This record gives sequence, C-alpha cells and structure tokens, in this order.
Amino acid sequence: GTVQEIMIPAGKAGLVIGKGGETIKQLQERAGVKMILIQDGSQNTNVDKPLRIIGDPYKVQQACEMVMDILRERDQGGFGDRNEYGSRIGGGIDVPVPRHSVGVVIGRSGEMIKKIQNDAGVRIQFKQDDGTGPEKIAHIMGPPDRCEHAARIINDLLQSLRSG
Repeated sequence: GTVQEIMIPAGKAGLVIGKGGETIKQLQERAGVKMILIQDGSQNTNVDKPLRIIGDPYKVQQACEMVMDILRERDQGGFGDRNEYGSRIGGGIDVPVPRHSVGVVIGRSGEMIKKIQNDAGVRIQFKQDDGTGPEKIAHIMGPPDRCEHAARIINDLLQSLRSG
C-alpha cells in the first residue's frame, strides 16, 4: 500500500505516539490507516522515529498533512491524533460522540442536528467510527472556526445529558 514516512524527534513523542500509543490509536482509528513507527526501546527510544503511514493514497495524503501539523507542537499537546478528519473528510473536525448522546444530537427527525448546521453553518458526516464501541465520530464539515464552534455545542449537549 501507500507508505510515506515522517520523522518524530524526541519531544514530539507525546504528540505523535502519545507517550506510548495514545495518539497512534487515533492515527489508526480516526485516520483509518496503520501507522507503524519505531517505538522500540532497544533502538530508537530516545532518537527520532520514522512514522510509516500505511493506507490508501488519499488516506496517507490527509494523514501526512495532519502528522506534520500536530507534530509541530504548539502546546506539547498536538490536539491528539489531529481531531479534524484523518483521511475521511478533509475539511472540518471529527467528533467522537458518546453512544448515549448521539441519538439526542440527532433528535427525532433531526431537529437538533439540523439546527447545528443552521447555527454554525456546518455539515455533518457520520463516518466509519473509531472501532472501540462507546463513541461514534460525527464529522463536522465547514470552516475551521465554525467546525470547533459546532463541537462546543455538541460537547455541551453531552454535559446536559450528564446532568440527570
């Protein structure tokens, strides 16, 4: 398959690997590609690590883009994977929403989720969710600022549902 390599310097470990694998999870799930990078402590433990993104061409394309961004390290957080698309919908943020909340986000016919698109000026894409079970990625398509603006509404809904 298509494999492009990016180099992860020490100090970006919490970004790309997630200090163990936290990020690589989402790089596999959220991006939908298998990223195999030397996390072997016998060779490249402290030294820079080559990220081998394995996947379909357009996937590695979008992933290579995000890898270069979250690895920049603005706050040694790197978002976590990327939180936006990852091969799927290049344009807008990706949104893992809890299974007890996703149906409420929609509504009955979509009263709620249609007003999200009305309020923030966004589009929704239910993409192949990160295969874990609990959360389901509802992608928010649109301009970056409005993307996050939409996730702040959804996240508040989650907290509303947390308030019995």
